[PDB]
Amino acid sequence: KPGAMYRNSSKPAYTRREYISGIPGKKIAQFDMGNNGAGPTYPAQVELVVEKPVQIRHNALEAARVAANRYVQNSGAAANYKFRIRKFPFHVIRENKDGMRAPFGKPVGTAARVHGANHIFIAWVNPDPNVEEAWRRAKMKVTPTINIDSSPAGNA
Amino acid sequence: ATGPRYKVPMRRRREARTDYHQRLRLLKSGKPRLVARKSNKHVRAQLVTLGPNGDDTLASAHSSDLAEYGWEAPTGNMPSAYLTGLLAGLRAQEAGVEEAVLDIGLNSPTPGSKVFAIQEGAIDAGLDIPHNDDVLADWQRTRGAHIAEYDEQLEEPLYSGDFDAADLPEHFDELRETLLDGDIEL
Amino acid sequence: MHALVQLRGEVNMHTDIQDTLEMLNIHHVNHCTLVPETDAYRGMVAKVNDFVAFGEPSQETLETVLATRAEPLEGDADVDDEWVAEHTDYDDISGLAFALLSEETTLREQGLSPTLRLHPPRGGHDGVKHPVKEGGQLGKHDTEGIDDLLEAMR
Amino acid sequence: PSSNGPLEGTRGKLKNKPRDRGTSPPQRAVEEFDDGEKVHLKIDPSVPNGRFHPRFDGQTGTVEGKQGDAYKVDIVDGGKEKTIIVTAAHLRRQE
Amino acid sequence: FHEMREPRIEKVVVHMGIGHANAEDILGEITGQMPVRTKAKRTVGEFDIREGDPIGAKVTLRDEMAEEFLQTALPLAELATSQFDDTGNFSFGLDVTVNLVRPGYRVAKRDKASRSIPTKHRLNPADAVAFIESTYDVEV
RNA sequence: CCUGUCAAACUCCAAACUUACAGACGCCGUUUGACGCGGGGAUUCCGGUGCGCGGGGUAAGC
RNA sequence: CGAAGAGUGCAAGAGCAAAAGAUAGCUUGACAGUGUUCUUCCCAACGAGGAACGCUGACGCGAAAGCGUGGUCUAGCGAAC
RNA sequence: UUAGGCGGCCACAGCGGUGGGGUUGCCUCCCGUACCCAUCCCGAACACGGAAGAUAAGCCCACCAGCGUUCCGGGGAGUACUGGAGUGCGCGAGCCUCUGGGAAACCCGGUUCGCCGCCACC
Ligand SMILES: [Cl-]
Ligand SMILES: [Mg+2]
Ligand SMILES: [Mg+2]
Ligand code: NA
Ligand code: NA
Ligand SMILES: [Sr+2]
Ligand SMILES: [Sr+2]
Ligand SMILES: [Sr+2]
Ligand SMILES: [Sr+2]
Ligand SMILES: [Sr+2]
Ligand SMILES: [Sr+2]
Ligand SMILES: [Sr+2]
Ligand SMILES: [Sr+2]
Repeated sequence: KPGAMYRNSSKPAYTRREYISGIPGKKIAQFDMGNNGAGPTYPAQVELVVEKPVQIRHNALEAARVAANRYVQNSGAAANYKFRIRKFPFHVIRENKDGMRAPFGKPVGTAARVHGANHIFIAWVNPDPNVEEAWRRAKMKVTPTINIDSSPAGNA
Repeated sequence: ATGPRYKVPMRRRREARTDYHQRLRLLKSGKPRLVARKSNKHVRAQLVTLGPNGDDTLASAHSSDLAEYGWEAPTGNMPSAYLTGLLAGLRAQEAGVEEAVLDIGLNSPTPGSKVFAIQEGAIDAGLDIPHNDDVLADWQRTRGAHIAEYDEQLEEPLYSGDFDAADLPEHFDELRETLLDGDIEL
Repeated sequence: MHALVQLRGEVNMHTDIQDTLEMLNIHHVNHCTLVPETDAYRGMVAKVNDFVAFGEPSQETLETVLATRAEPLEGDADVDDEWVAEHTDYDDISGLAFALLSEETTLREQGLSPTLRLHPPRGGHDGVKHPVKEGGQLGKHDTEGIDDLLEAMR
Repeated sequence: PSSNGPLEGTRGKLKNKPRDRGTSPPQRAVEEFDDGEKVHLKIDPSVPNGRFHPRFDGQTGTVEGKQGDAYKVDIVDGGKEKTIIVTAAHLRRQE
Repeated sequence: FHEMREPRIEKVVVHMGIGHANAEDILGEITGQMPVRTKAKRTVGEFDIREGDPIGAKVTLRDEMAEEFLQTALPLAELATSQFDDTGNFSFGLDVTVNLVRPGYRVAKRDKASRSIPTKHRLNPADAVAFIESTYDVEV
């Protein structure tokens, strides 16, 4: 199904699992990447900031995450970097798949609501920003236009 | 208090001094209360009323001021209790108080009890109080006969020093008599 | 004391807003009213804010408008210094104008129609789709600004 | 509403704030009001009896005599005037 | 200072938790006064398909009845330490529980103006061993 | 301990706002009688649109 | 240690701790007559049904105030002939 | 209030902690079961009778702000949200300006270790 069907916050928050059942698992493999054994004690901290409020399905969350991290293997399988996708897909989404009769939909997926300006991804690295390219690929697979933002780096 | 939601009991509940459930059923009457309280050495009777900022004691008597009328005996017994009830009752009468309802607080409604004697006293003072003669002591005990006959099983004087030797409930008869007519602070 | 002038019609105007204008004695576009500054009145005029032009006028402007537009509570009589003198607690239009501004009286209290029925603004106003700060004619004005308006509607 | 009983949609208004939980003080369950006195109507979550229909919470009526211990309070529901039987526990003097 | 601080024995509860008895007969002989039965809350597979029913009995001894018992009961026991409650209590064994506490205890057992005993007036494991040991026998 | 997130059927908080009653000012009523009461006569119980807030639906001139 | 997460017949939300819960004992108010008010039906007319609150009668328990017009509250209901 | 009784508001009063106080008005702990009354077993409690002892409990007085709570100043924030208006912007979900209101979390510093009523009483 197209992102067109769910990218907008056009429905009330539907996340209570005590009342919703049969929610598909998440396609997002991990939320912590890189040397997650270590702390965010790095020199440079870049982040991908979404420019529009939107709902991002776990479908796109996993494609963007892979697209970025997989590429961040320009540093090495066990390289010296950190990477965190900080949002979780809490919104349960449905699809009415009798025409418009009794059309409440059936759970078909989950998405993460992200407001304009929130950062969806954050990386921590040493002056080794192959990450800015990692996000160019990441922002390439999520609905909104985004802006890559270096948070702590005067090391031009 | 563990946090924001923690519920702290009302103060007088915290202090275990006021049974608010009984207090309510008590106030329903609309009548004043004959608050009967007691201690190890003394007894106290107060006629209390409801007030915008707290209760109002319109009259009252304490076993301590029982002496002022000729009491030379201990102050934590039945005769003392009855008398105090009568003293407070009489004072209540003067103050314009006509009727009341017994408030024994956290005490137990034990037959023959002093709280009940405090009550018989107030009723004899002329105060109209809902009661039950079947739960009141048998008069002779009120006079303190139970204490005299106990001294009969002497071997050693009951009261260390004090007055008498064999005790006198008759002393009680004298005080009840002294109280039922005239005298100051009444 | 503020001068209140309805510049936007009644159609599609919320009813409690139009009801307020009527309580301030204005029932037509271009009619004006002198409302004293009280918490009570302030709430009223704030409610009407988007359909009116208001502000404190100068003694001179208020005098011009009274001379040119004020009317008797009943009748087509001319309100001039002679009229004001022989009918009001005042001696001339100025005295009146001064009392109104100092809020010691009202047009009705002196036997005048509460409203001052103005003429359309000569050379037109700044527009009824934007407030003063945005270049429109709606809302609160400078004493200089409110004067420009009233003079044009003289 | 999905149902139409006396307590439909009363989740919020008939619930005590955690600290107001537990038996309420008897002082106000015994308060005396005079005919003509303006009184605010609000059910006390902790008090079971003497309640009025929840729909009337918020009303400020005029006491007009009593029935037994409960009070008879006049109010105007919309444009219709009704009389409400209500015990002190659920009332507070105005001002 | 002391005296109103020195340990006391407030109750010795001897009980047998069978799960069925006439055991009351012996518990009454070894103690001196009449025993009382104990019901069992909650039902269990071990054939306790009855909630309110006799499972055991007990006896609470206070004052002399308690001492006259401990004088012939303590010799029967052995252990000490790592067998004492935080409240300066200790139980051994038919079970035998000894409840120790300081003079101003009634303040937390009466009806009027109750109050929970301050941790400073609360007896201690050590203070307990002492008192007992300091009375016809040895510790650990 | 630290670290990353949420709620139509969660709430330690908490608006704008809506609402009861009263007072004040305004407006209005006492020859245009208001507010209220009684009686006669209806028509009406396919509505629609914009705006705000919506719930359903990928959406719709749904 | 522990304001309440237990329990209170059953949905859900709400109420309850010297109790509205537990245990024990006693008891039959799950009583008769007749109303007020609200609800049903917001506003605003409409029956059966319901509830809160009175007056009268007769009672139970309690020292007594008092509590009991069924089960803590909101479902468990039916016209004329 | 050199220690009491009944309360109102019901944590600004809770939790925890330090220090002080009793020939006596007192409150207690305390001592004791002939009686009234009591233990489904215990004068533990309840109840009754009483003062040899004590200020260690409680209690009353003075105090500490680590936790919880009430309120206030500063920052967050006139931010978030929002009643009214707009031929203002945006492909659009949506945003903005003007006008009238206006949080919450959190940080920092103060406050708070109850206040008040009636009766009694060296
Ligand atoms: Cl007492
Ligand atoms: Mg004219
Ligand atoms: Mg000390
Ligand atoms: Na309450
Ligand atoms: Na002390
Ligand atoms: Sr929608
Ligand atoms: Sr078809
Ligand atoms: Sr994109
Ligand atoms: Sr509304
Ligand atoms: Sr009931
Ligand atoms: Sr004893
Ligand atoms: Sr498009
Ligand atoms: Sr402001």
